[PDB]
Amino acid sequence: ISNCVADYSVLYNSASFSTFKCYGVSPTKLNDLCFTNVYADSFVIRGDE
Amino acid sequence: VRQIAPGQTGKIADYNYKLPDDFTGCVIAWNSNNLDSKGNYNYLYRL
Repeated sequence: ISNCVADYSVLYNSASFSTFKCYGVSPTKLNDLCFTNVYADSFVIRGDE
Repeated sequence: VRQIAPGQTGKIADYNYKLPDDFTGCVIAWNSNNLDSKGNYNYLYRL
């Protein structure tokens, strides 16, 4: 992901999701920062895993 | 049910019901599908 305007609040407010955990950052601050070397991983696993 | 906690995002916690950070008290939950089912359209929330 590169050279763009990201609006994470749509993602975390409009919850289609069951897990949303951020790690070295808080979800509230994500619309205030700028980012470097953004990447997205994606796969499918079992529910217990 | 995740969002009823101190310091948490979502839009239950952001648009509907917000706990403070210095919260003293308890939070109790239990599922109620036998009493809250059919097609039930009597439970609104804000978007």
